[PDB]
Amino acid sequence: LGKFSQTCYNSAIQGSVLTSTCERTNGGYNTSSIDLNSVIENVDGSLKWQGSNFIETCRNTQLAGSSELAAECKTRAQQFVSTKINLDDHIANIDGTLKYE
Amino acid sequence: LGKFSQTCYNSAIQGSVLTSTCERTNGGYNTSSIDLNSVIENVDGSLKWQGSNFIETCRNTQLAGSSELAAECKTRAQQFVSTKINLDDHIANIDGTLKYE
Amino acid sequence: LGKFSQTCYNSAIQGSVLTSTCERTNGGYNTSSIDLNSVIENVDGSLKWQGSNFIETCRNTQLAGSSELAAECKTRAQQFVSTKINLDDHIANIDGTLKYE
Amino acid sequence: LGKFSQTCYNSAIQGSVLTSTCERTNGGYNTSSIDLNSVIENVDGSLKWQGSNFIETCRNTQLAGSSELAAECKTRAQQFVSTKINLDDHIANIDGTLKYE
Repeated sequence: LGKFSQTCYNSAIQGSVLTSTCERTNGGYNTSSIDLNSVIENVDGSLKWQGSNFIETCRNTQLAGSSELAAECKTRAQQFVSTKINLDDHIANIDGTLKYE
Repeated sequence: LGKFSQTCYNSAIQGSVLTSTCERTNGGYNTSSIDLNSVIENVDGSLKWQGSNFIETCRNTQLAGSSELAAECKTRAQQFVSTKINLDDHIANIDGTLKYE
Repeated sequence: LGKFSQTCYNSAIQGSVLTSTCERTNGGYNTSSIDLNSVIENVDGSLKWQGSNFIETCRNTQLAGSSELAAECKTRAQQFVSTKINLDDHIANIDGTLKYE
Repeated sequence: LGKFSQTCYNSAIQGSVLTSTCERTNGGYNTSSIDLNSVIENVDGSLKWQGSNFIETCRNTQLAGSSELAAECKTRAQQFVSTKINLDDHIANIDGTLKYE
């Protein structure tokens, strides 16, 4: 996983389609495309990240007061935690060669 | 715009559907329903009004700087607003391939 | 959005495949199936929810000390937030019939 | 199991790939690489050792009560143990269709 702006170059937009040449995990580069048309929208003059259908991501829909739709809706925040795993658990030296066991 | 509640009564929400009994222009009442599923969305845990396809309603879509997408988008009131979105928010490089995350 | 156990019935599992008859959002029922094999795994004799590929969901992979793989990995916990939207914004009474404007 | 770090040196991780220089059984050293992407996963923000396919390594899969998948799964000691998982955790009813969320 890498940040678009930091690990890709020669980016281009044609219509709603984004193309860029990005670093591969284990070296070298790949050029690929993504259609932004379904993930970005125009809300009141502003580009924003398209949300989700409320029937998929909100529960307990109800009327509130005389005119409000109320619900409990899932967030989509991106949280990272620092983590480690000891490769000595399963990674061995078999006659000079790393192997999983 | 809107304001149905001013001339309706017995509104209810079931599922994604609003039902209400509303005054006819010349008098008397009519009960009707509307499915709110295509006009309201969940954006980051909040119910918001669904926006428009940005290719259809924005012009001059272009990459700007290292990671930004810029466009001039139409408001609901027929005006243009110059807007930027940071593609780094949700466009990731996964092993050399652009993927939304 | 409904909880499987609360809004479905006549559920069965055959092999890795879950079948059930579930409430539709706006009334009635539907029977569908889901293959649990790609989302559940056996970890040391316990069924657990399968995780994600660490290259898709973790960044900054590095070796820590002599034998540890270290990274910053995304969580998959999202809260539910109580939200409301005023349907009077865009829902109107047009001669006895609810319409979006 | 494992313990590569005891007889190896100049270890490094790049992307998902561990590289190390390891002692050969009959003396001398060899540098090799192992891709960790298929044996480690991100589970809830923690790096963990990947488990096995439950259909291949468990037996007697069935639904228990209204929401639980029950099985007997093989342990690293090669015996079967009783295990359950609450399908409510991630199996949702979306408008009548079972969907992982």
